[PDB]
Amino acid sequence: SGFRKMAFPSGKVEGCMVQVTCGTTTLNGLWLDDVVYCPRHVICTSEDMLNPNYEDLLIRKSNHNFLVQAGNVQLRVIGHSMQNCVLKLKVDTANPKTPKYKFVRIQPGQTFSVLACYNGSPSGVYQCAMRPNFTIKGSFLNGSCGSVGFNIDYDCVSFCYMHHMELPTGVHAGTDLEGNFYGPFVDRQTAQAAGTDTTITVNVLAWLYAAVINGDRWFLNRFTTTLNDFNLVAMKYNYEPLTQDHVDILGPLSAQTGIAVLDMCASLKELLQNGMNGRTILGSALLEDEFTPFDVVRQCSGVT
Amino acid sequence: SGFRKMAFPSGKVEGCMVQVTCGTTTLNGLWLDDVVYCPRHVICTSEDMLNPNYEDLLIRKSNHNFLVQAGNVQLRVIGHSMQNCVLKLKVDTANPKTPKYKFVRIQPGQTFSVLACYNGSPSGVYQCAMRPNFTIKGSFLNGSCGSVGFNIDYDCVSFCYMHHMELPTGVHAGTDLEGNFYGPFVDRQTAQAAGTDTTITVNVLAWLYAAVINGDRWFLNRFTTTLNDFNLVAMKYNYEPLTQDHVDILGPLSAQTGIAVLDMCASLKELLQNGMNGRTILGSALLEDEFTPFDVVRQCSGVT
Ligand SMILES: Cc1ccncc1NC(=O)CC1CC2(CC2)C1
Ligand SMILES: Cc1ccncc1NC(=O)CC1CC2(CC2)C1
Repeated sequence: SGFRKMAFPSGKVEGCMVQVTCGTTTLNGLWLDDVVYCPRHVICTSEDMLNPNYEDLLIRKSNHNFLVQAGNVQLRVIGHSMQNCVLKLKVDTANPKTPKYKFVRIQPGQTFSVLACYNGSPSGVYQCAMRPNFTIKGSFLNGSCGSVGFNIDYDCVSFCYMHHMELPTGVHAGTDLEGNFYGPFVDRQTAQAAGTDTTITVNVLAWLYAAVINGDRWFLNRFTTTLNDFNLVAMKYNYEPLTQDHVDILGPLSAQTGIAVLDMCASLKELLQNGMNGRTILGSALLEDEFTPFDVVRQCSGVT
Repeated sequence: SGFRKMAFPSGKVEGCMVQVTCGTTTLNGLWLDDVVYCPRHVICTSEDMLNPNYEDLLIRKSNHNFLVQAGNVQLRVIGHSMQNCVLKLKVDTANPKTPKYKFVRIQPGQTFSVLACYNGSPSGVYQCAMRPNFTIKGSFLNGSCGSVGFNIDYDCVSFCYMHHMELPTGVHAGTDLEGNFYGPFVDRQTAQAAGTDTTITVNVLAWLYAAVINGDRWFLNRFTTTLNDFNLVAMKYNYEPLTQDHVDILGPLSAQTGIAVLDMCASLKELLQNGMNGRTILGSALLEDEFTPFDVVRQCSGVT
């Protein structure tokens, strides 16, 4: 009973968090095996920020300029390299707390947990969705750069995001663990357009199924729709078009509840057209799109 | 930038989670030092559930009937005692991962993080508020009993909640770590009334301050109110009466934003009376009461 915006347990990720300082800037690094991953903007200074020449800035840096501290102990840096927008600092000690891990590039609409950190120390954990426009609506302050996003399949941690930047609009931008930015963003202090965002339709439908599973069913109606009719409504309301692939991923929830995917789409159509009429669904007065169908199945079945 | 329902990092609590089996029932236990804490209903069977005689049920149990497993290794139980609604199983090994900890009994309206577990394994973490009526609106399934709620001050974990039960209404009830239920609840399979719940006024005000700090200010008006006028509105809308103690706790947020507490109360008064008019505050279409003024200060300043 109950449905919460649940994050993965952050323990395996806390054991990887380190502090990285270069010059006067301190941020977070991720220590996996004998490598420390961090945003390359750690090598910048305030004059360099509007358009840094990272190649030139890194050339003036030697292994001993990168101060990496894992809690109270200092790590010895024996190599440094820039891969896209990340720095990889080779250290002489493999992290004893390295969990089984993978680097993955998530798709827009997928969810993940963020372990927000400052000075290499964890402050909190929350569940995020990578927006269709490749931004995240996180909670990050100066010093949070290098905080990571991840998913956990039993004992394996799939790292998918590293935080780099806060856009002038207050939304966040970052990279995969190979330093490739999600979206069109560049690591510069420049105004950058995030694309038009949309609501993650498949996730809203998954959350409507979660609502039915947990007793909230007032929104179920006597109607049905087609993918084409629904997609006309989705276009008008800035929702992602629903495809047969999305319908297929909703199969387990459709089977559990006995509510056909197109019947659920018709409920969503009526909610989009008429609103909630002052009512709530799973304690929310808006349509929630931060739960994937996989998240709903996992939470609704207690996968550990 | 940004404001999220952030939970504490669960690492220190994951290292304490164990599985406890007695007879055919398996649930979660909390291993701190050489003691394993778990709900006493682990000793029950389906016939006993409508009104268990815990004293009699425990008498038929010996140390060897309590199977405690910490991951893959089995713990040796050398003592057992019932303290209120919890069982304390003395084990021969002190938990090497025991963090600095305290047992605390939280007040209604206070928040905490829950590490949901099944079979001694963590599945997820979320931030909760203890409702004014002493229930929690969690996400728990069969097997989650023994999952705990906590807060973290730097390196010290204050355990405040242990999950015991799901009421017929889908809301949750549990105890402090001395086995005292929060609320009038008893550990029996009986329909139990939770009191009339109210909205945590001080927390909504704290969240309105967080909204202003993060750029959402459309709700700020040209009005002010008094504690008495505001409390008349709070009574009508099932909000907790605001006291000078609540106003005092809002002092830091009032000082940061320069918005007097009574001016913020007037904004809340207008939102209660007129609604949101289809608008949102920090991505919510309802008034959020799960952030204390302490949570807002912590998140808004990046305390680790
Ligand atoms: C201030 C803040 C808040 C939240 N997250 C991140 C930040 N930090 C930044 O965005 C500054 C970085 C971006 C850069 C040009 C390469 C320097
Ligand atoms: C089924 C479930 C779901 C979520 N949380 C908890 C549960 N479990 C229970 O409430 C069963 C317990 C309560 C008892 C009388 C003493 C047996």
